[PDB]
Order: sequence, then structure tokens, then C-alpha cells
Amino acid sequence: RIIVVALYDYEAIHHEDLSFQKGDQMVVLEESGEWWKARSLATRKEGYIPSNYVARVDSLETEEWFFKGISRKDAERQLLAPGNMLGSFMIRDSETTKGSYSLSVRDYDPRQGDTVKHYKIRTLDNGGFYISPRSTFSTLQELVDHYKKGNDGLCQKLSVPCMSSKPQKPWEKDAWEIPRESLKLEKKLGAGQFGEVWMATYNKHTKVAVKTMKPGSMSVEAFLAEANVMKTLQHDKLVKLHAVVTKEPIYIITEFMAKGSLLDFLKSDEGSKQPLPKLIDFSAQIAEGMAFIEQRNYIHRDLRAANILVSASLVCKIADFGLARVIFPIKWTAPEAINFGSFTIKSDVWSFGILLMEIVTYGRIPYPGMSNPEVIRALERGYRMPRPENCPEELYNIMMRCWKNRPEERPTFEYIQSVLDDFYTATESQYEEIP
Ligand SMILES: COc1cc(-c2nn(C(C)C)c3ncnc(N)c23)ccc1NC(=O)OC(C)(C)C
Ligand SMILES: [Ca+2]
Ligand SMILES: [Ca+2]
Ligand SMILES: [Cl-]
Repeated sequence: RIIVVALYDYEAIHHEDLSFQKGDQMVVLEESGEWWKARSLATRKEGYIPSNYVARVDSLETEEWFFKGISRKDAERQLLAPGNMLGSFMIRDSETTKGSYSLSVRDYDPRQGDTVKHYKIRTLDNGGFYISPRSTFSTLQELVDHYKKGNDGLCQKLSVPCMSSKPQKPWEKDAWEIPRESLKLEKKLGAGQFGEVWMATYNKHTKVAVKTMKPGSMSVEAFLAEANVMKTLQHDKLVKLHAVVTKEPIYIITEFMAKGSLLDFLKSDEGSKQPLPKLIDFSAQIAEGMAFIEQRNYIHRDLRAANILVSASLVCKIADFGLARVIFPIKWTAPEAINFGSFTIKSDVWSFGILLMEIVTYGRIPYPGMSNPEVIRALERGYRMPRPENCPEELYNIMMRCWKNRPEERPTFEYIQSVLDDFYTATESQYEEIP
């Protein structure tokens, strides 16, 4: 008899899902992925619930100060986000010491500004926890309560648990292929050589984005084969692919990203006010996405600012990945790909380097004043874009390393992500050691 508890409020919008408040306890009848079958102890109704809205009773995830599956860098992004303050803290699973927990706290110093510091919580052998050997606790709550009443060697006294947001509600069960009737395409956002992008609505309840592919040479059968591969590339830094309409003209359904393209965003009022370490954080998120793609042995083929999407909370997401294998931007293209049509993860690295320049120049066109063929002649001479005023010297070396003539001499996304994530932090300073 498994009993779980709700971490957030949820309001049913489908036929057989259940509504509940945060705190409600439910009996698990069937575990089966994103949707579970349960019975609400408050209403006695049987139905479906999102598995990621609940957790077993009195387990760690029930606690407000606990955060599951958060990397050290995710913790720092989450803590430095609005609504938090000094002593804002979180306990989370260790990224480097698997099976163990780490503590992250919001801090300040005038030389650097607001920061996040990290402490490793060492699990005892008796079953206790400590950051400092001088001080040991029986429960993580005991740990928390203590450092909440005084610094006792930390950088800050613990104030309030980090801000959390409700996760995305999962897509309807077994609704991969959908009939056009489910969609109301309410506003066109973009139109191009190959189709349009629309802000839409799925069954009156969910906001989505729809990509309408004009019936090109694109084999229906061959597209959908690749779409089923794309469906398996689920990562927080790639746009969420929800569904598909199977008859020409083919429709593609993704999550809606409120702030549209990174290119348009950088060129807006709010974009123009982003400081440089924010621009660098964007870069790092994108590198994270590409490292995942690299990991899975995949190729993007069209990396640039216009194919990156921005969420309302400024999370960056890679879009249009691999879509070009199925179906201009030579200024983003590596020579081996231009001359010989050779497309690799290495040629993407070249593209990422150009995107970096796009980002740091707030969206400015690459090789300005130059035409495409002018640009081609220049490269084969050894020309490279110069360093703009605001770009730091070490950021520039990364771009330059991205623009090596020989593909093999280009670094990996794994390495790039790692550099960019800790651009302002020395390796020795990642964690804190307290006596
Ligand atoms: C609905 O599908 C998309 C929508 C957008 C998109 N563009 N815009 C603006 C810039 C026109 C958006 N605004 C908000 N949300 C979006 N998903 C988009 C981008 C890309 C796609 N498609 C897409 O990336 O295709 C894959 C996932 C199969 C590789
Ligand atoms: Ca490896
Ligand atoms: Ca250290
Ligand atoms: Cl019961």
C-alpha cells in the first residue's frame, strides 16, 4: 500500500485526471511513467495524476528546503533568481559524490556581489550528517535548524528555503500523433521559405507552438522516422517536442517559449540591459545542450541565435535540432561543410563560436559589411572576426579555438560547457572546506 503526498496544486484539464491541493494524500494504484493512477484520500476519486507532482509521504522531497536532481550550476542559477535573498539556501543531491548531499547558500561580498557558496554534507557511518566534524546532527532537519540560528562557520546564517516553481504539466497520455482538429492556430509568429510558426492551443486547455511545414520534397515517411528519434532527445536545454500531425501539410507541436528567439531577445529593451555574466550564462546553457547532443552522437546542422529559444524565466533552449538533414547561413558554417558538405559535431563547434559572437554583440550580424562570397575568400586567407569592446580576452580565445581550420583541433562541447559554467570561479573555489 503506497501512499504519496502532493507537492503542488493541480487542476484537472483532461477527461480522467484528478484535481488536488498541495498536501493532499493519495493511494497509488498504478505506476506507469509521467501519469500515475491513484485514489485521492480527500475525495475518494480514482484517476490520473502527474508523477512529478507527488512524492512518497515524509520522504526528503516533501521538505521545502530539499531539491532533487539539481546540479551545482542549477543550484546557483536557481538561488541567484529573483525572490531570494541572503541566507537563501537549499539541500540537494551531490553531483560529484553520488549518494550524498550538498548545501548551497546565497551570499554577498562587495568585490563580487551576490554569490552562491557550496558545502559538502558528509554522511556519517552511524547515520548522521556533518559539514564540520566539530558539529554532527541526526537528521538533515537538525542540520538545517542549527545553521539557521547562527553562521557557526558558514558564510551566512540560513534564512529562507530557495524559491521553487511548479514544474510543467506533462503532455496528455498516448497523444504523440494527433488530428488537426485538436489545434487552434491563433497567431503567426514567423514565416519562411519552408513554412510558418504559430502560437496555438491544444484542446482548449494547453498553450503550444506549432510549426507548419509546407509540403516540400520532404518525404512524409522519412520525416516521421527522424521525428521519433528527436522525441527521444529529452533534455532541459532542448525544446520539448510534444506531438505531430501526420498528414500533409505536416504540423510540429512544441512547448511555447514566451520570449521567442534569443536573437530577437538580445535586440530588445530587456536584452540590451543584460550584463556580460548573464550573456555568458546563456552561452553556458547552450553549451550544456550541445554537450548532450554530442553525447548522444547527434548533429544539429543549424546552430545560431535565431534557433535558440528563451523562456519567461530566461532559460535558453535549443530548437530545430537535426531538422536540416531532412529538408544561406554560411556565415555560421564551417569551411569543410561549405566546400565538401561535411557536417560533424566539430562543424557545430565552429557554429557555436560564431553564436558566441552573436551573443556578446547583442545580436549583431556576423561579418558586418561583408557579403557571403567576400567572407569565404577572407577565411581561406586566415581572416577571423576581431574582438569587440565588451568581450573579455578569455572568452575570445574560446571563439578562436572554435574557429580552427582543422576540425579535430576544435574542442568538445563537454570541455566548453565545463569552462563556461565556471568562467568566474577557480576550481579550488567550487566547494568550501570548513574545520
Ligand atoms: C513548434 O515548433 C517549433 C517552434 C519554434 C518557435 N519559434 N518561435 C518564434 C521565434 C517564431 C517560438 N516562440 C515560442 N515557442 C516556440 N516553440 C517558438 C522553434 C522551433 C520549432 N520546432 C522545432 O524545433 O523542431 C524539432 C523540435 C522537431 C526539431
Ligand atoms: Ca566520455
Ligand atoms: Ca574547496
Ligand atoms: Cl483507500
